[PDB]
Amino acid sequence: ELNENARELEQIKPKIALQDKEITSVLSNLHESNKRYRFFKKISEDPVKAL
Amino acid sequence: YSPQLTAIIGLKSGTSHDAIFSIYKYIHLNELLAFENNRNNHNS
Amino acid sequence: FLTNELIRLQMEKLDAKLNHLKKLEKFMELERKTLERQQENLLIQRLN
Amino acid sequence: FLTNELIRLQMEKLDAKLNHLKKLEKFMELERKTLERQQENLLIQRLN
Amino acid sequence: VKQWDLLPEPIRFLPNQFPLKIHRTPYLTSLKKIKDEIDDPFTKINTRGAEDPKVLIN
Amino acid sequence: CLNNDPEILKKIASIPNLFPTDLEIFQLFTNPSVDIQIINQYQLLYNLKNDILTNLE
Amino acid sequence: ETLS
Amino acid sequence: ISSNDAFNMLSLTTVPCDRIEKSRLFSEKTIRYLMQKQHEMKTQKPLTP
Amino acid sequence: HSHPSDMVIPDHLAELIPELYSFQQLVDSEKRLDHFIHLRNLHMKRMVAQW
Repeated sequence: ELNENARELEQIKPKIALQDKEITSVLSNLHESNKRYRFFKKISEDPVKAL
Repeated sequence: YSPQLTAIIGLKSGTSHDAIFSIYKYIHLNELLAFENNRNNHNS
Repeated sequence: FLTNELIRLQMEKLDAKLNHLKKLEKFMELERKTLERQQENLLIQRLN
Repeated sequence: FLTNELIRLQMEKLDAKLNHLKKLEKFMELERKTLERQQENLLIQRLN
Repeated sequence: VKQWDLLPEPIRFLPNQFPLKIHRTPYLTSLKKIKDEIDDPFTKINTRGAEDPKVLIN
Repeated sequence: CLNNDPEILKKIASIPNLFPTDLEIFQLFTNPSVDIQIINQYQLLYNLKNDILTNLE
Repeated sequence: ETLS
Repeated sequence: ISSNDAFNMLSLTTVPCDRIEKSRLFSEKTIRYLMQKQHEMKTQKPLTP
Repeated sequence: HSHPSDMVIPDHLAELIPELYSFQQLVDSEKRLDHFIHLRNLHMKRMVAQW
């Protein structure tokens, strides 16, 4: 049973690695779009000082 | 087991492990402990 | 939009381990059987 | 709203499973200790 | 007679320095804040020492 | 000193793998490449386990 | 009592 | 570079503010996942001595 | 080369999008799961060594 459980863990791990890669990618995209949001908000709230 | 053993432990037959474990429990129970001196001597 | 994507990915990740819990739940049945066997032995030795 | 509901239900299922499994483990541990003590007691009684 | 000390009174007996809040920011959060403040378009990370005296003291 | 939870001995005896077993102590005693000071610590812990189990009964 |  | 790109999108695009549509909040993957999980949660021993 | 600070949701994104709060909770729950599984592995090994 120990060997069987080890086998099933080793089978389940790769999908988890792939999903972690995707999670980090999405987090970086979220950071970039937050940058853009802050930019556009600053410009719209006080345009002359922002420019 | 030999009659000198089954007298100490109420068991006719067992593996070597059982006899060793029970003998060690016996010498520890009577505080004969790494030198040990008794009933095991005169029996065995 | 991106936040919803993140949440979906994380739930998908949790589902796999929640499924993997069941085998570890079966080893418990193994241990239970072994305990009952040791109890058999203790009972019979007490009767002896 | 569906997303919030699903997240809540998922966390509830997870903690319920963990609590059940931990209760099982504690039961088995106390039982092992009791069996060990009982067998040592019988051995000592036989020797004495 | 004149009286003065060699050093000024510590830093916490000054009437301006009275505790209102403890800043217990963890290490990972501090690193995230450092990354966020350097990666800003309107970043003041290179003001220079001759353009701001507070930057010079720091 | 607090007198809040009476079932403290049972809860302590139920913590999994918090104490060594009998045969592990036995293997320690028969293995000659060990120090006396570690033997003493394991012996103290084993006596504590036995006392808890007795007070439970 | 022989046990004890 | 990124600030250049953002301001270029803002000022150098000849699209009225009305003709800009809204994008989706849920990709079809998450929609499928949510429906599947709703189904599976719609389908869903006291320590014997 | 991935940095341990990539996973931090700073403080203000989480009050602009409340769901990010819940996201963090999910992450933490996952941690619990992992540790539990880890313990189980250890436990099983010990039992085998006993038997």
